[PDB]
Amino acid sequence: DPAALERLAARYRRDGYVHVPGVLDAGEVAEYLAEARRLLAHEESVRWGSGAGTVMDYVADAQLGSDTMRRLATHPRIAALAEYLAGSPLRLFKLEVLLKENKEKDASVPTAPHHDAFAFPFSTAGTALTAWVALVDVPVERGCMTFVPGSHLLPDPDTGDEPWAGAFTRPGEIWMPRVTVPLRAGDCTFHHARTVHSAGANSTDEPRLSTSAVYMDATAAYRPTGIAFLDDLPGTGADPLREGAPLTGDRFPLLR
Ligand SMILES: COC(=O)[C@@H]1c2cc3c(c(O)c2[C@@H](O[C@H]2C[C@H](O)[C@@H](O)[C@H](C)O2)C[C@]1(C)O)C(=O)c1c(O)cc2c(c1C3=O)O[C@H]1C[C@H](N(C)C)[C@H](O)[C@]2(C)O1
Ligand SMILES: O=C(O)CCC(=O)C(=O)O
Ligand SMILES: [Fe+3]
Repeated sequence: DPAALERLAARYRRDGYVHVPGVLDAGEVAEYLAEARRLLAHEESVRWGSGAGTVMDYVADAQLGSDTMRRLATHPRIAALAEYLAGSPLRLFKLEVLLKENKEKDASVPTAPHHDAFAFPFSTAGTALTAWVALVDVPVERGCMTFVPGSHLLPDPDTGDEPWAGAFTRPGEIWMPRVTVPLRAGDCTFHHARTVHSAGANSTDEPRLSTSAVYMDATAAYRPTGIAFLDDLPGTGADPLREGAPLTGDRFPLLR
């Protein structure tokens, strides 16, 4: 439906995020859920966290080891929506499998507000787009996301040491309204790289399971952030990548 798709993009451009219900059907939810759980149970995951507690555990570049996650990353529906919203052809940069859950010694904590854009090591970072796919039901108390509508239109934050920093530092910004978006299993959000967003702690006893996939302009090139763990891209060859090197081929596949 063209009109519907144009209305969706209109919302995207105004707010910097959009909620799309039922982008996966129930069988797809169960497939991708099963694999997400398999990967978190058997592959190596990264802890994002601190002495305050775990923000999440995640499987980095989950699409390189799992053909199933690669199909979720390049899912035709998600991909057609992404390109229509971004307005130009795209490539996958990465997909991560995300987990917030409470453990005995380690209570889930919120994902603090942040600005993803310049934490992405590519030339078109400022216009990147993220698809966050719910694989279980994510009501507010399970740690759904909150967005600041229109925040993608603000001047970028003053360049700190942290490329993801500077949410709620622009003039007037703290006075902007904030939108909390619970999601059902198989819904996704798309959000712009400059859109400020957060997520709650998971205060329930059922894990929050989702994937987050970053999409970039089809012509993007490597741009180091300065942070080693963001800049060190696996499956890109023996040697470190050089600034301005194209991100092409099967490693960074065309969505189309
Ligand atoms: C120097 O920062 C750190 O060592 C920690 C840390 C780490 C991150 C981030 C951090 O804020 C922090 C640090 O950030 C704050 C967190 C707390 O509010 C406070 O306890 C602490 C002093 O400072 C903590 C720590 C141990 O130093 C991120 O914010 C971050 C991010 O916003 C986005 C990403 C981030 C991060 C962080 O990794 O990493 C990857 C994976 C993500 N996935 C799972 C959605 C994203 O793709 C992405 C772009 O890349
Ligand atoms: O899932 C979360 O808690 C945060 C996700 C996020 O910051 C992102 O996907 O850009
Ligand atoms: Fe983010």
